Amino acid sequence: MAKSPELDRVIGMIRERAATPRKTTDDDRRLYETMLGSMPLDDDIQTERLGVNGVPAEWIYAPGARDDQVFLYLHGGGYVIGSMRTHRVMLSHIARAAGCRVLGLDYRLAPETPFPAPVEDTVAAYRWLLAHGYDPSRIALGGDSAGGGLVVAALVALRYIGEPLPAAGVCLSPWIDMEATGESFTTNATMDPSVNKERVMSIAALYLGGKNPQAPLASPLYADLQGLPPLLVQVGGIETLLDDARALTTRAKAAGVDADLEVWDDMPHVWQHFAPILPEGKQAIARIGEFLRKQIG
Repeated sequence: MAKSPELDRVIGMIRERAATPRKTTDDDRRLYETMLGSMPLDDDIQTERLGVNGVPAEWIYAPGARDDQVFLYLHGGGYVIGSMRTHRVMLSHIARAAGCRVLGLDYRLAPETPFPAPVEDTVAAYRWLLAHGYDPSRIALGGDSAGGGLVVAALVALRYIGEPLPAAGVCLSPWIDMEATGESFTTNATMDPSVNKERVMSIAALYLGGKNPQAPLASPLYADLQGLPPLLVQVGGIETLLDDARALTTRAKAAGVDADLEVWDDMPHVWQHFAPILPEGKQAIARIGEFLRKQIG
């Protein structure tokens, strides 16, 4: 929607998906995979499927990776869609930029398994890393949209159950409010080509399975954020989720957490997916990589 042939092309891919007629949950899952499926994994990327405390997962790393540094990654999709199939290319770029390993979780999705399953899964996976000799100071959690919010909820959960906390969290267009009350849901409604308030609320109802929409672990907008490690938050200027990112950063700082927010003008929801064809994607990922090298490197 802004000018730049590369951005034009990305917006086109996003608008095509948003306008493609769908019926079933699995249709929605496949359509997300389709949008992101024209951008292949680099030949030199290593991947490995494995279970981590029962959670299906995937190591993703580039040559020269530090096998003792781990970015534990939680994909977006409203807790209903998404997988390593949609996210592995982006994670491979992050891995190469940070020089670390990415552990991506194919965590449990709704409606099959509702809230708080993904929080449980993140905890199990983190516990798996600790049990396998990985150092808390060399682990960071990352996620986008639902995953961004999950990063926060999981960090809170870990503190609440006394686990030694990771070095850092990365939140890409985090969704932290099940009720979509942020003002940007109104102001950015015609600007955002992929996320809207009606979509978010319907998905929230699927995830919640009848549980309280303001539960702190589903909506960390309401969670106790004391004690969390440094956060990097990125979000696009045209996003309806813009005020979620701002609220998170404000609530974090108020709780004493070192949080830094970057608002990237003209960027759509999780534009980092399109790094292979989008300069701003590469730049934002380079910035994630710097932050990770600082915190776990």
